[PDB]
Amino acid sequence: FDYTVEQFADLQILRYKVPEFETLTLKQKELVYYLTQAALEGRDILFDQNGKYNLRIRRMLEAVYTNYKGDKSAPDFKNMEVYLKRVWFSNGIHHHYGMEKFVPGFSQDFLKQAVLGTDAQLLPLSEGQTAEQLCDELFPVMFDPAILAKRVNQADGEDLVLTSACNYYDGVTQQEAESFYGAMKDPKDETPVSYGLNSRLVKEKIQEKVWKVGGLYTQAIEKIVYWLKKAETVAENDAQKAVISKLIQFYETGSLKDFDEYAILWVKDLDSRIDFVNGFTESYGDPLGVKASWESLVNFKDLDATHRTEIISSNAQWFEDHSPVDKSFKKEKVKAKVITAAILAGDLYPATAIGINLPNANWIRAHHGSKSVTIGNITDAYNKAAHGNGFNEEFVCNDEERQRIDQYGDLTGELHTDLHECLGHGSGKLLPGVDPDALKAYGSTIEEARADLFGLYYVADPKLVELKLVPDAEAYKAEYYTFLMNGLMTQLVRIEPGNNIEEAHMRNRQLIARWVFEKGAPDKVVEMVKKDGKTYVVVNDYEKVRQLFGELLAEIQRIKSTGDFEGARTLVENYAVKVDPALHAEVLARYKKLNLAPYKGFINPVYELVTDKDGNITDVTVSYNEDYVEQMLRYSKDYSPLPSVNN
Ligand SMILES: [Cl-]
Ligand SMILES: [Cl-]
Ligand SMILES: [Cl-]
Ligand SMILES: [Zn+2]
Repeated sequence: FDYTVEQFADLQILRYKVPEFETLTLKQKELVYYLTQAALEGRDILFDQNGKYNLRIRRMLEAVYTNYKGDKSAPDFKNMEVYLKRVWFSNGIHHHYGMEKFVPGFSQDFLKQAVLGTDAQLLPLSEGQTAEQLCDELFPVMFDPAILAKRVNQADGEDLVLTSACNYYDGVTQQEAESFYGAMKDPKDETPVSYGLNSRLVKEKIQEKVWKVGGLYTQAIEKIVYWLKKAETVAENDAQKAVISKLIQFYETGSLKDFDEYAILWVKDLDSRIDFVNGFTESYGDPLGVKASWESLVNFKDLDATHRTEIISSNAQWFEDHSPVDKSFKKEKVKAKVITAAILAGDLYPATAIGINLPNANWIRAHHGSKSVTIGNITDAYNKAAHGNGFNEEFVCNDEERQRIDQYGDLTGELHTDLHECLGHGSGKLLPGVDPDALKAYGSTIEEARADLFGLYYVADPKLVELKLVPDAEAYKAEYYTFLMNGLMTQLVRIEPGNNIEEAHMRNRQLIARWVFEKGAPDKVVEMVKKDGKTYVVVNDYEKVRQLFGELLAEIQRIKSTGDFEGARTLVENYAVKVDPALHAEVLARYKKLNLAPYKGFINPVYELVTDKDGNITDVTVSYNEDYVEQMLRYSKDYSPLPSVNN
């Protein structure tokens, strides 16, 4: 199985497996199938939300790309192909992370000739429009760097609504937009709807054009609703069926009270094996933070992985009791499901998340609860795709370590994460009267260090062999080596030339690693050595490293529990911030030679329904033999119901 698909620009395309899909019942597979169809119909929605020209530009390049009869080896065509592939990755003409608009690496004359040589019937022309007019429309949008430069703008002294190419507002200023929603809000509403979540705000009166059946985007929403109605007929139980039924109504009415009702039912549906997301969910695509991008995920519970986190959870008190922290900081009584993604769509595709924490409505989270999950097969795909990429070959000090990391690194890294997330933050307590914010700007860095150290100290414990979480007592050394190598050295690849460590998690890792390095130095517990001008991290006593991790854990627990700001500051400023310029440049030059793309995204598997003569389903199969170009072209042909212009 090949986890890697292709690489272009600053992007690498991967694939993921859907483990245990074949173990589901046939009816369960049917429900997954329908939900995945409901997911795939939404792709055009996100494109349009990210820019009113995106569907035209996508469809123009797509018509050129698939019918081109010219020299496909020529640089103009190759750069146009890269551009289109970036548009597919980013669901628009702007960088999926940076928001800046892509720079075409091909000439306008080339595109003009390519467009004119395409059957005009195949171009996304409006009625009565010519190919020349479509180019006059789109070429400034594509080629002029000053036009629609950012998909989301965060700058001051600018009208962020007009300065942002996203398509949630049309002909409305930022002050008009914020005022509309500032006025609509009711402070006294204890169960407030998510004002403005599902509409374009336009001036036509400032009014809302709601995304719903019979409204804006109805061509795609109608298809989503069709497949959801199919899914409704094969629900696993009545709770999940009610979720599906309410979600259909929300799409049919556009009512935001239906959305809250749906979200309440969704949080109550905690038992079902299969779950999904399908809606306008997160609001980061909007510079005002009001409108939500469309996304979808279909999934089923990863039983084995969830069981492992439940083993960790149910032993919370054992880890607390045996902790190396001072007894006065220990909780006397102290008390994370994993899901398998079946398909990704909308703002989860192809660039996706490793965890989902929903719903967003605070009053629903407070009174009814929430679902917070991690996506095990996406995390695993990340890990598997990295094997053999050249990184450990370049930076690991010797072949024994490389062999131990290849064998155990993935397992013990994820286990360390599980310890950090399931127990590390929950462990320990403040002393009476101590302000939780006593560490001020250092609080986040110290708190993440504390949880990481809890995980590091315990990933090495023999208890974990007994508990059947690690297969033998040496496995932890893989995680120990990579944590110290990343903390002292290889995370510098994320720092720009001439800068220091800024982000809290990067700081907490350098903090831990540099402290252990300093404290172990008289016994050469950890060394940094050069061969042929390259630096390597050398670990000489793994047992002493565990003891040092424990000593720093105790010290950091004391800092937090007593509110020791000066202690926090001392640790952060002395260990966590300063970058050695020579090491930084050395690591970057070694890293850039590996040609590793900084961003990843995933293609989906392909599901097929098998029916009999009458059409009764007899099986549902999953396949992985589709690449990036194939899947994008197939989605644009078969899962692309929106008009090119949505006005
Ligand atoms: Cl415009
Ligand atoms: Cl939700
Ligand atoms: Cl490697
Ligand atoms: Zn954390």
